[PDB]
Amino acid sequence: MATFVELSTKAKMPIVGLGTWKSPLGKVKEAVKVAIDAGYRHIDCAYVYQNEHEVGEAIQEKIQEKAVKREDLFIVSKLWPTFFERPLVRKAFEKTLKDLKLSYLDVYLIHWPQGFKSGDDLFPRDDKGNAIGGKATFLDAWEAMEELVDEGLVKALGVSNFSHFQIEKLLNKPGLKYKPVTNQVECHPYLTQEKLIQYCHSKGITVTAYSPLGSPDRPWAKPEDPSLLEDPKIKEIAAKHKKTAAQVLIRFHIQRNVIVIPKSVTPARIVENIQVFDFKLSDEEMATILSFNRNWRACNLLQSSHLEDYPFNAEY
Ligand SMILES: NC(=O)c1ccc[n+]([C@@H]2O[C@H](COP(=O)([O-])OP(=O)(O)OC[C@H]3O[C@@H](n4cnc5c(N)ncnc54)[C@H](OP(=O)(O)O)[C@@H]3O)[C@@H](O)[C@H]2O)c1
Ligand SMILES: O=C(O)COc1cc(Cl)ccc1C(=O)NCc1ccc(Br)cc1F
Repeated sequence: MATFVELSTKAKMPIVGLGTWKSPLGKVKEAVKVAIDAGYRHIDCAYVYQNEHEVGEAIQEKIQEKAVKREDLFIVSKLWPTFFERPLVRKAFEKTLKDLKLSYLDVYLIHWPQGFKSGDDLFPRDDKGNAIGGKATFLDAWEAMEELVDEGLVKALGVSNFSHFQIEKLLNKPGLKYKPVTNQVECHPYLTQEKLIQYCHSKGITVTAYSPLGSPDRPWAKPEDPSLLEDPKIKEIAAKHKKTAAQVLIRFHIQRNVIVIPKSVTPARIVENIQVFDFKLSDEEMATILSFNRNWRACNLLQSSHLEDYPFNAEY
């Protein structure tokens, strides 16, 4: 059972959540059930993962079996950037909500700040694989999502993969109704996001750390990529506490008051990943881990660098 980070809406976001990207059908259902049994209440989902219907089945089971109540679950999903045009925001959301079998979402995120060609081709690309842009912007999408909050279909809005420039663009938009409660970004010891975390916290925006384990299974992974789990310096700190490298990697975020969403479909690892509240990384250990910062992204999305609101060009 996790502690919480309080949002600006006063809602309580569990500090450890279950990731579901690449969780296969036929395993994600059992994964969600095992997580809930283990005390997970926060589940991180997305339209683009195309598995929300099976996550929904699992949540529903556990609710109808009285394992958990809905008010105690914290469900997050994301709007894919082929759906920034106003009517499409609603249709995509309704599909997400229907798949999850829920009456509301706790948080709804803009998945990426750059708009892609609108429609149900989720990855419009040219011959060379480069993303094809759409003219609708994240501010267009935001306007549409604010309706969902008005209607109570979504308790809070948030963003993902935003730089501080794009968050400023959002916060400084004349006539804003709702503020983002979180910015979900890649974060781990090779990409410590010190500047972006400092910025977000100063604006009352929490940070959710994705790929906390280095996303070691990701398709675009080349052999020369750094491995956090196998990192001797990470393993050293784990050994000190008789814990795993993964437990250290997760606890690292908890101690910066950053929400973290490790993905697994393996019951043993699902349980392991939330056994992070019976030990404490020392100030020196935290300092050591921070020093590992390489500004290395596992998720670069370079195929879209040519579009307007590419977030990773800026320093933070
Ligand atoms: N907003 C975005 O753009 C975005 C981008 C990426 C991810 N996310 C979210 O963040 C979540 C986490 O990121 P991620 O899935 O990219 O990678 P991650 O959580 O860093 O790593 C997941 C991988 O690590 C393995 N693993 C899990 N626990 C382990 C443990 N204790 N020991 C060893 N290996 C372990 C998993 O294997 P098994 O699953 O086979 O156990 C899986 O292959 C995603 O599922 C998704 O919900 C969001
Ligand atoms: O958000 C995540 O969890 C990781 O991101 C993805 C997830 C899924 Cl299920 C699928 C794809 C991505 C993902 O980010 N894929 C890379 C990619 C390639 C081409 C184009 Br036009 C866009 C694009 F984002």
